[PDB]
Formats: sequence, C-alpha cells, structure tokens
Amino acid sequence: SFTFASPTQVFFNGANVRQVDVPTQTGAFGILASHVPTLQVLRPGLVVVHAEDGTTSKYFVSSGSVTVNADSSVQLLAEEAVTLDMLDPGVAKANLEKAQSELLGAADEASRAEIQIRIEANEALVKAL
Amino acid sequence: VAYWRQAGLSYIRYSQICAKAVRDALKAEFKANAEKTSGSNVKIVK
Amino acid sequence: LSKARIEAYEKELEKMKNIIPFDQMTIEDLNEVFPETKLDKKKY
Amino acid sequence: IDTAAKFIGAGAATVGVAGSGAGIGTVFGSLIIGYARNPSLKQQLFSYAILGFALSEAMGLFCLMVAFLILF
Amino acid sequence: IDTAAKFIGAGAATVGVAGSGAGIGTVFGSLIIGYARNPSLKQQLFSYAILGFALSEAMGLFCLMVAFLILF
Amino acid sequence: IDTAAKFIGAGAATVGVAGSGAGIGTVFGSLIIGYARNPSLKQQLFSYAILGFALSEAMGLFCLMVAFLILF
Amino acid sequence: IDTAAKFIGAGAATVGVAGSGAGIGTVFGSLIIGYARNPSLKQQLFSYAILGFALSEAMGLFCLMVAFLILF
Amino acid sequence: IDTAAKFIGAGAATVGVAGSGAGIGTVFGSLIIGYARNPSLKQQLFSYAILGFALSEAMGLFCLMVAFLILF
Amino acid sequence: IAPTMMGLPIVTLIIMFPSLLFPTPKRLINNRTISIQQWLIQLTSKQMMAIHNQKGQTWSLMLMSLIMFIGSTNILGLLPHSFTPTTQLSMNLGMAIPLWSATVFTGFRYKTKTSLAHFLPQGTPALLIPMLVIIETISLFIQPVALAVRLTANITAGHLLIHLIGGATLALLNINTMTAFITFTILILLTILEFAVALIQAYVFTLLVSLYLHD
Amino acid sequence: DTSTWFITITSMIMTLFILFQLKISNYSY
Amino acid sequence: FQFTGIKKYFNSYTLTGRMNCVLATYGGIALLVLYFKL
Amino acid sequence: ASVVPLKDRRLLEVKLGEILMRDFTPSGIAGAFQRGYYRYYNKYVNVKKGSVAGLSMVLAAYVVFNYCRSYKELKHERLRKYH
Repeated sequence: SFTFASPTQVFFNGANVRQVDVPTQTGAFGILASHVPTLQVLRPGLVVVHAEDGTTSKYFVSSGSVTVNADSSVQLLAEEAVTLDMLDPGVAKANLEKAQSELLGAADEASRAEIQIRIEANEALVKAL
Repeated sequence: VAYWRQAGLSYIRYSQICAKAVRDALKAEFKANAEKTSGSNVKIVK
Repeated sequence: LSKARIEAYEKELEKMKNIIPFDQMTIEDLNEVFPETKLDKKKY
Repeated sequence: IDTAAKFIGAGAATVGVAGSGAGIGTVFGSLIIGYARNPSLKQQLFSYAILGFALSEAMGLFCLMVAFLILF
Repeated sequence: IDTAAKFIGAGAATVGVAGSGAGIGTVFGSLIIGYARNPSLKQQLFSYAILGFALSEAMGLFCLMVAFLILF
Repeated sequence: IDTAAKFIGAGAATVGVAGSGAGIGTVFGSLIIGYARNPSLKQQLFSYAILGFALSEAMGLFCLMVAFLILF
Repeated sequence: IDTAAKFIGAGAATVGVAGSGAGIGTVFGSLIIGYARNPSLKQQLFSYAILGFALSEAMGLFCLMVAFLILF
Repeated sequence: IDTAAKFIGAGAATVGVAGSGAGIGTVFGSLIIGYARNPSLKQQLFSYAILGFALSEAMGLFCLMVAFLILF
Repeated sequence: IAPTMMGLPIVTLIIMFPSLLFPTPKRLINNRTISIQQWLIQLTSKQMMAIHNQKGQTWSLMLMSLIMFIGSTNILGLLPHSFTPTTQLSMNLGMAIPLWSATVFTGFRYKTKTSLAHFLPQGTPALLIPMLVIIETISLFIQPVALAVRLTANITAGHLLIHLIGGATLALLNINTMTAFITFTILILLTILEFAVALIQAYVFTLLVSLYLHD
Repeated sequence: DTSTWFITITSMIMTLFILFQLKISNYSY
Repeated sequence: FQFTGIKKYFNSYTLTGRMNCVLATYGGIALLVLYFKL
Repeated sequence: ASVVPLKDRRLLEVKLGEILMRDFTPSGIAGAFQRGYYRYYNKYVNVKKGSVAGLSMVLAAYVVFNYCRSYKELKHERLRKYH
C-alpha cells in the first residue's frame, strides 16, 4: 500500500511495491513492507521505488514527508517529484557550479544556508543524473 | 537542526528552495508544467 | 575556394572510409582518426 | 615439567577462543536491531548474522586448534 | 624450563587473537544493521564489511605469528 | 633462565594487540553503518575511518614491537 | 631471577596499551557515525574526537612508560 | 625472589588501566554522537562527558595505586 | 614437529617472474587475456584517482604498477611450493620506507609550511597541544614500519597456517572423518587466503591516503 | 625461517618496479 | 633503449621518489649493527 | 642464446594467449591451447573453461621449478617405495 503523489500528479495509490527508498533529511531509509512505523522528512534527492515485480522506478523529488504507519500504508508526499529524464544533466552541472560560485555571495547565515540547500539539491541531482 | 534550521530558515522555505531547484532542473519542454505548479498568485494584505 | 575545400573534404572522407580496414589495427594506427595528447592530459 | 607447561598453555590458550564469544554476541545484538527495524527473517539479515557468527566461531576454533597443538 | 617457557608464551600469545574475534564480530554485526537501514547489500555496505573483516583477521593472524615463532 | 623469561614476556606482550583488533573492528563497523545512513562515503566519512584505523592499529604494533624487543 | 621478573613484568605491563587501541577505534567509529548525521566535521565535533583520541593514546603510552620503567 | 614477585605483580596489576582507556574512548565517542544529534554542547552534554572521563581516570588511578603498592 | 622454513633461494628469478605474467600487446584489440588486465587496471585506477584529484595524479601511474606487483607476488604464493617474495621482511621494508619518504618530501617540497602545519588539527585544546604533537609525530614515524609489518606479518601467517593445518592433516592417520573435516577447513582457509588481494588494496590505499594528506 | 640478512631481496624489487611501471605505461584505457 | 620509455616519469616523480638513499643508509647501518652482534 | 629464449617466449605467447595483428588475433581466436590443454601428445588439462590453458601451463612450470628448488630441504619417509 504505497501512496506516492505530488500536489499535482499521482504516481502510486495503494500500490504493493513493498520496497521504497527515500532521501530522508537525516539520511536514507528503506521500506520493506514491514518497516517500523515512523515519520521521515524528505531531502533533495531521488526516490527509487522498487515494485513487488522486478521492475523499479526512479523519481527525483523535492522536500516532503515519508509517512509509513504501523500498517503497510505509506503516504509519500513530494512537492516536486519528476522522473530523471525530464531533467537536464548539462543544466544540472551548470546550476551546481553557479550555486557553488554564489555560495559565498550571501553574507547572511540564513541566506548562505539557503544557497547551501541549493548546492545540496544540485549535487543530489548530479548524482541522480 | 541543520545549517538551514535553527538559523532563520523555515522548513517551508527549505521546501520552496529545493522545489525551485527541481523545477529549474527540468528542461524547457516541461517548464510549462513547472510554471503551472509554481504559485505566485497569492499576495499579502496587512 | 569552397569547391577546393569541398574536394579536400571529399578526399579526406574517402581516405577515412578506405583506411578503416580490419578492426584489429594498431594503437598507433588509430591515432589517424583518434590520437592521444601530451602529458597531464588524461585527467580521468 | 613439559606436561605442566602443556597444562598451563591449554589453560591460557582456551581463553582466546572464548573471547570470540563477545563477537557472536555483538553479531546477534546487531541482528536484533536490524530485525527490529525491518522485520524479515528470510531476508539477507539472518544469512549475514550466520556468516558473522560462523567467522567469529572459526576464529575461536582456530585458537582452539592452536591450543590442541600446544597439547600435542 | 625453556620448553615450558615456549608453551606458556604461546598459550599467552594466542589469547591476543580474541580481540580480533571481537572486532570481526562487531563489524559483521554492523553489516546487518547497515543492510537493514539501506538495502544496498552488493555495494560498499558489504565491500567495506569484507575489508574490515580482512583487516581484523590480519590484526589477529599477525598476532598469532608471534606465537608460531615462539613455538618454533 | 633469562631466555625463558624473555619467551614468557614476549608471549604476554603479544596479548596486548587484542585491543587493536577490537578497535579496528569497531571503527570499521561504525564505518559501514555511517555509510548506510549517509551515502557520502568518498568524503571524510571514509577518510576519518582510514585515519582511525591508522591511529588505532598503532597500539597493536607498539605492543608487538615491545614483544619482539623482549624476545630479542 | 630479578631480571627474569623484570622481563615478565614488562611483558605483562604493556598489555594495558590494548585498551587504548579499542578506545581509539570506538571514538573514531563514533565520529564516523556522528558525522553521518550532522555534516559539521570542521567544528567542535572533530575537536572532541581529537581530544578523546589524545586521551586514549596518552593512557596507552603511560602504560607503555610504566612497562619501560619496569624493564629498566 | 620477593622483589621478583613485586616486579611480576606490578607488571600484572597495571593492565587494569586498559579498561579505563576503553571507557574513556567510549565516553568521548558517545559525547561526539550526542553533540551530533543535538547542538546543546555547552550544556550538560560536556559535563556528563567530564563526569565519565573523571570516573574512568579514577578507576585507572586506583589500579595504578594498587600496582604501586605491589611494587612498594 | 616440522620446522617451518621460509628459505632464501636465488631471489631475482622468483621476484621477476610475476612481471612475465602480464603481456602488453601493441594492438588496438588486445588478446582477450590482456584485455581483462587492462579493464582491471582502469577500474582500480579510477578508484585510486578519485580521491587525489590533484597534480599528484602523476603518482597514480606508478601506484598502479605498485598494486599490480604486490598483488601478483602475493597471489602467486597460494601455489603448493611457491615462495612468496613478500614473506621476507627485506623487500617490504625496502618498499615502505622509500615511498613514505617520497610522500613526506613531496609534502615538504610544495607548501612546506602548511605540510608541517598538518600536525595542527585546526586548533584543538591548547592544554594538551604538546601531547597531541608528540603523539602525532610518533605516529607519523611509526607509519612506515606499520605499513611494512601489516603486509609481512599476515603474508607469512597465511603460509604458516596453511603449513600447520596441512601437517595436521598429513599426521592425522586416525579416523578419516576428522581428516576430511580438517581438509574442509584447509580449503575454507585457502579460500580466505585468496583475500590477500584485499591486503594489497589496504596497503596501496593507505599509501594513497598518506600521499593525499601530504599532497 | 625468520628473516635476516636483508641484502639482495630489497635490491631486485627496485628493478622489478622499473620493469612493472615500464610495462604498465604501455597499458592504456 | 627502455630508459627513454619512462625517462620523463623517472625524474618526474623521483624528485622525492629517488630517496632510496635513506633506505640504503638504514640497511647498511642495520647490517653494521648486526655484524657487530655477529 | 638469449635471442633463442626470447623467440621461445614469443612462440609460447602466440600458441597460448596470442593490421598485422589480425593474423595474431585470429590465431588467438582459434586457441591452439584451448584445443589441446595438455599439448598435442595428450588430451587436455583438468580445467576445461576460460581458455586458460597457457596460464595453467605457466603456473605448473613455476610450481615444478619451486618443487625442484625445495626438494633439497624435504626428506622422504621410507627408503622402500611408497604404497
């Protein structure tokens, strides 16, 4: 029972994929259809959905929530979840290098942390692409 | 707690920044959908 | 001038097509269409 | 006199084999934690735990073979 | 006397391999929790686990080499 | 009788490597779980693991050097 | 016989350096697992890691110095 | 012979400091992971680490005093 | 009661032998037996060059030869009566010191002041600074001996264990079930003894880490 | 058995290093 | 004529690689110490 | 003299583990070592996969050379022929 959907598009509703990996804020986690119930905050990265069948899916997602209850119902909510093909690897590298260049530009600690979020998202994008 | 959290950045701002990065990562072919998802219509009354 | 350049390009294309020969060529022979560089070049 | 030496060595040697007991304990405890996180006994968790316990007990039995060489 | 010293020294030296057994147990246990948190077994999760097992087995055999030298 | 004392002392000094094995096992075991939690191994996540191995194996080789000095 | 006891006491004394290796391995592995969560290596994290490593190594070398004093 | 007994006992007694070193390493490493989890470092996180380090050092110093009593 | 003997025959012929095991053809397409060697070389070179990412990558073209040589010498020792050159402490001692000296002198050749400043871990408690400095310099001086021993001791110990268990099997004229069990233990150990390649990886990776730290 | 002497074992390894690096320099990706 | 094959690499990395003189000195000193024992 | 050893090594390489290299490549593809793993006189060596006959021959030669070297140290059990 996998509930994966963006605010605009729906990927999986009650799907028995039984295996989902999420880029959590603290790190990475793996759902195994029996994983301990927990609430996990998403991090810039890609959700590699592994269905019960041998086929798998790879979607790069924005921040969000990984809500796996005591049961198998997992409600994965990603703000901007798209497949890797829609993205551009060249634009990915360009954005990463520009963000690295502008990291020191933001004198404010909060603003530099925001640009650090940007560079982290671009690095995860580069690794995914 | 991270570099962004407990330093003046709300988690909603974190989500906005990463979502904008993902939208910019999209090619111009899918940029229309990203613009559609991007909501700047709501303004502020104070 | 463009016709002369076109003749040169056609000659080069014919030479490339004919010089392919067997795939089991020499490493130095492959430099005709794909040579290496000097030192401090192959970064990866 | 050499029999006394063999007795002392066998006494000292066998402790090394028992020190591996903590290793299998750590293996089984980490198995506890892993099964607590993602409960699936047929998964590679049990196989990895068995392999770790087997390696630790192999170290212990190799130390015990050294002890037997001391005895003989 | 000298043979007794050989036996007791070997019996002592072989007890030092217990720490390597504890180390291999610890690393192979941590393998299972790493696998439970991230199902990427064929990756560096198991690669570095094998590396650590080899390193600790080296630390143990390079200890028991002294016992082998003492016995002979 | 001094040769016998050197033998038993070297045998006893050899057992001081067990802590080195426990330390290397613990550090590499924590390395695997650290990589499992955060897939950024190529960084300090593995550099400090190598550094900890280098700085922890020092005790074992020091103890074995002492054992060799006693033996010879 | 006194020199024989000096040899055996030096051999048994350096065993205490083992705990230093285990402690250093533990502290460095803990540094690994902590950095796995908080990417703040260039902070008080590595500072306290170095502090603990220095304390453990100092204890081990103090035991080694005691062993040397026994030897001489 | 009595001085020989004192030497061998002092060599054997001083090894108790190894556990103090291992405990010190564990204390500092757990302090590392605790600060990694929560940034309240200047709070009692450091105080509890100091408390553990002091008690481990006290145990090691008591073992050292026992070794001194054996020597003298 | 059989005395173990890591004898010293005419070393040069044995040591040079692993070199002849790798042919280098000057052809665009290799001989499907050097090809696997080339693929392994590329795969290991990527791993070794990933960390450096500096002008020190020139050293990688020699570290590849180093790892190939150590692996070939140690893997050939698993043969029945092969004499491991790395069993003797002489050659590994003659390998550890020059390369560590090369690393430290390369560090002292460029940005020398900061190279010596690597002893400072960016501050650290000043009350324990002298203790930390003496500890780290003693560790740095230990490092070559550590690198040599961590190869020599276990390379010798593998052969020592093989000899011991083989002599136990040969002397075991008793119940054949025990002999079969000990032979199974022998084969399991020899499969584990094939992990000497991991020892090559550890040696070369430690050398790479030292070089990267100092350069 | 135990390693002693240490004269010619450590001398042939440098020549073998030269041979190995010359051989692998011909290897290319 | 195998020298020219790796001549550039030789002086390229031995600027510090060719410190085998330290190894030779250590080996000679160790041999002298052992001969004194011998 | 050494020219003969070099020619023998080249012939061994061509026979097992073998532009103009196209002939050498076809010779390696044919795999005369693969046909007879134990030379033409015999049938084959025990290993029957991977076209590893030449490497097996080289390793066997090295093993027998080391056995000849080690025969000096080792000693038999009985003067009478073994069972």
